[PDB]
Amino acid sequence: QVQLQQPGTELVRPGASVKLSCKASGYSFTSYWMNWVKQRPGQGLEWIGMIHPSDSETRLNQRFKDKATLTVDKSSNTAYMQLSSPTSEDSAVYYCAREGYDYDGFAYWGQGTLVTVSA
Amino acid sequence: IESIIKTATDTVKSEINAELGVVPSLNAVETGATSNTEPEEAIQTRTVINQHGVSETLVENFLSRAALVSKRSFEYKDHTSSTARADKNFFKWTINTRSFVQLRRKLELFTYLRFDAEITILTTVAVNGTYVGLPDLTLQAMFVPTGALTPEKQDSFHWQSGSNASVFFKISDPPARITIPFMCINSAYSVFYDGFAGFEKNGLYGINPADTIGNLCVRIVNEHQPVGFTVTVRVYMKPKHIKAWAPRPPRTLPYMSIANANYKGKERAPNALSAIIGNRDSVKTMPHNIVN
Amino acid sequence: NQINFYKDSYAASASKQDFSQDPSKFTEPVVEGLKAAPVL
Amino acid sequence: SDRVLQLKLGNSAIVTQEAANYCCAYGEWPNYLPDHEAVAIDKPTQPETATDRFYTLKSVKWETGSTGWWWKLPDALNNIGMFGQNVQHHYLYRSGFLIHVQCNATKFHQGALLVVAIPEHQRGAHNTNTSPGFDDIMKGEEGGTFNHPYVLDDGTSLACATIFPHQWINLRTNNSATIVLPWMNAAPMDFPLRHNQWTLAIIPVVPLGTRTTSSMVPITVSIAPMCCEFNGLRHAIT
Amino acid sequence: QIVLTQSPAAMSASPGEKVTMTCSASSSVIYMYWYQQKPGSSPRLLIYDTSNLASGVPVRFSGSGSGTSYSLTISRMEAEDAATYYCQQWSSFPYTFGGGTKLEIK
Amino acid sequence: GVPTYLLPGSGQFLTTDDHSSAPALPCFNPTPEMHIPGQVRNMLEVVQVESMMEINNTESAVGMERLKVDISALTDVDQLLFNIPLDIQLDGPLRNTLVGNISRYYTHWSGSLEMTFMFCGSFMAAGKLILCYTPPGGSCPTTRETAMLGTHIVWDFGLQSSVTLIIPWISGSHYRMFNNDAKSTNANVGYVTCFMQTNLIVPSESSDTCSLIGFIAAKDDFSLRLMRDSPDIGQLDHLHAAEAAYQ
Repeated sequence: QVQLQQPGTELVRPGASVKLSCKASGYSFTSYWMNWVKQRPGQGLEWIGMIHPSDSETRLNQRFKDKATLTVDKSSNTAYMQLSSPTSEDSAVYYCAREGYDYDGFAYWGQGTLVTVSA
Repeated sequence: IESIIKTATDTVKSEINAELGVVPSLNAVETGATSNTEPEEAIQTRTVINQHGVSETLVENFLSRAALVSKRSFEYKDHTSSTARADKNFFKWTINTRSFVQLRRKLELFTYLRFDAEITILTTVAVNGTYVGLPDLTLQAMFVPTGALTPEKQDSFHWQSGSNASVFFKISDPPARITIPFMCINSAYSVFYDGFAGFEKNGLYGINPADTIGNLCVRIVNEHQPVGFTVTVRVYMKPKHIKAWAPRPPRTLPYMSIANANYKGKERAPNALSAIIGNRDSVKTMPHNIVN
Repeated sequence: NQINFYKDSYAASASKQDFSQDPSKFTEPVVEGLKAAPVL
Repeated sequence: SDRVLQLKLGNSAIVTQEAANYCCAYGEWPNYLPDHEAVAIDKPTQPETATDRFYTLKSVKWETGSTGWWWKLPDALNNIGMFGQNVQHHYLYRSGFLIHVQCNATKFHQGALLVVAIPEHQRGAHNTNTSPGFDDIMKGEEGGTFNHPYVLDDGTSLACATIFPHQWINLRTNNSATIVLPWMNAAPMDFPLRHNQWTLAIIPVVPLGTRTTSSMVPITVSIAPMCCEFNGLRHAIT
Repeated sequence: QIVLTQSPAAMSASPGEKVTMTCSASSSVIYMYWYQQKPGSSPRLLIYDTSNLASGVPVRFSGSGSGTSYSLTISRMEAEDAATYYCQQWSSFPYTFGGGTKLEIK
Repeated sequence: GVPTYLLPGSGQFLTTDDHSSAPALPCFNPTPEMHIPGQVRNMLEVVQVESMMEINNTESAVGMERLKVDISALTDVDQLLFNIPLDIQLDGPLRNTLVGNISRYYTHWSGSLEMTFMFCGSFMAAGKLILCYTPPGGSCPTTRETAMLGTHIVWDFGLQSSVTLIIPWISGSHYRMFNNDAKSTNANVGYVTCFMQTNLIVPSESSDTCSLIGFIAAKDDFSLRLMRDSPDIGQLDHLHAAEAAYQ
């Protein structure tokens, strides 16, 4: 029933501002977290951080905390993801995922977006 | 000053006093000390001999009661069919006080504790679905220190227990009771441990070895019966010989996990995150106010 | 009354007989004791 | 008489002209480890005046929307001075602490600070089952900030936080609060890097406000170790 | 940052054979989680709390292990099951993932 | 041997029984005792430490806004500020205090109580307050001339910031009960009302809204009896990771 709608490929620039959203449906947008994960080609997944839409409380990984900031919107039910200084390392596939209804560990995932950094 | 107080303090009568420079009702909370104002000084009292005893609030009397630390049910049958996630007539429990909140919140009123663990195992058997009867089974409880090698099978040769302490008891017999001493490598237990156990930075927060009593391995010694039963083992622990240090604030919000102190809070007051006490209309409103 | 025939001393029954209190450490944790008198 | 106070230990000294009867935790005063409580056989080192002195931390701004600040000890001091060097070269330590917090404002400002030292403060996390991480708990010298100071982040009650050693800074009554902490631990000595015996909290119970022209109000904390000892001399792990 | 070692990094198995993986942790975690990511699709949760199976997960999948060692077990392999596999820890921040396991049908 | 016979109650397990049991580890030597600060031998030591009452419990108050009571200048004389229900063992403001949490483990309680208010306003703020205590049997007084007929104290702001209001022990019985009827003659402790004696006067530069902090402790005549379970905590389900201990 739940559907997380994520945009497609977005070309960026070396040091522009990346704007990435995530959509939510079929559940209360303020009742759970939103988790962002990156995928490099032929590489393992890494967890960027979370944000809680209720009070707009975020908790980020120690490494990506400085390179990323998160934003939520309760009205449009759309969570935002922003990155700073795109470089060759920032090219990856980003997923927005959330906890299971009683289960842990990201049972609901997103469709992913492919970030292409070019200069 | 330390003193022996067996009863509540007596009240002395006071007269009318108006004196300059003496203000018994004024205090300073900024000092952190509690107000020392006496009832004799605030208003006019009478001589009272207070015979009420203080003995029932003693930390020995307070903390020492039998509370349920663990309750664990499992099937008793031939397990050659059921998968590995089910219990195979044995179960291993790491001994902790954090599983049930009545004993947990009560032991978390103090920072450090030194006590002896008096353990009691109570077992109840049932019959899975026609009725036959309740058999009399002999159960083994072997005390395995933390990190040692625990049995992997009901019939494994680990249960011989030439060194590890074991106890045998029957369903019909009274509940088995042993006294576990104070085994902490330190002078007391740490109810709350701020830090990590390991020298690497990957350790667990608040999880402290030497505060774990150990593993408790329980099996049904009798071989499996032609009909599947269901056995439920309840373990009760009563502290004794208790010493307590550094009292703490009582926990308000409900518990979430046994591994950490993480809090959530209910959806609304009482015991909500933002409101611990339930809400009234206004500060001038008295909910129970008498009306005649 | 108590009865303990066990050898180890920790096997004994709970000892409830200690009535000693020191409320002054929690209630009056100051270096200068308060007078029953303006403190400041 | 209890208003003015001077603290001279080491080569540093602090005077305060508004103070209330500095708090001595549990009536206990710091002292060296006696011979009957000593587990380690090696001769301990006692730097005395070297490591016992006030180390001033970085001031934090106090602003209306402030949720409070916390510092964990010894962890706040592990990078600072010759005390920070003995921590790195030595396996074990034992010491007491002397806390002094400075906050001043004009007679036209109102506010209150609960300055409390929480023994063995285990922090939680809001609306998750995951234990806090290493960098979440260990902030070094900067120190952290309460997410929910109402529950003290551990799920307990702030109302009952007075059971711990504490004072107040009431901008009307006094400009400083002093707390003297002995060695609290179950073990006689301890490994400096992983374990923190005390957590110093400064909580805005009553918020700041005034109708005078707005100004910056710092909150300064000067922490002095006392009766330090160190064991297990080796290379610096840092 | 607990480092999760997923071993072996690769394996080959025939349909119907039993495949077994091991996720090693640099410390002691509590529960272990497991994922499948198809060739070019999004990941999916299979085993949570090292016991239960999520939705759409056949009974062929299984998991066990405790302490610092956790393992995944598939009773009967199928040709459609070839994909990457990951292991997650819920115990401490940040959430860390395994190295990945790639496998094909010979 | 010795002829004996069993008595009713043989073989039972009573949770509160006091008996010696078989030591599991023979010849075990516990770790030596080390002096640790702040030993609590008796729980009445804890309840004697003043702790913050939450008076402001209401809607439109989130988090720490609930621990202070805003006082403002008034254009009318003889006004009411706030009232405190005095039942410790109900859900009222006293619930979350040290004296309130320890007392909810016990059925009966006795002894005097004390409240302390610390005025947090600016040094230039002046005012006089009256802290009234009305024994039970009446309705909560809404006026000062009705409230001053009971135990009270008149407080003037100054160097000392804190006034202590003793609540004396007044009862026909030695104890009171927790029982969930609030209006029972064996339970209701009466009321506490606070009025403006004169007024709160502040200069135009100082903040016009000033706050009070309610504290409550227990005296050394305080007593508790007949321990029970605490309703303040409970669980409908197994906690997280509790199943992992069986792995």
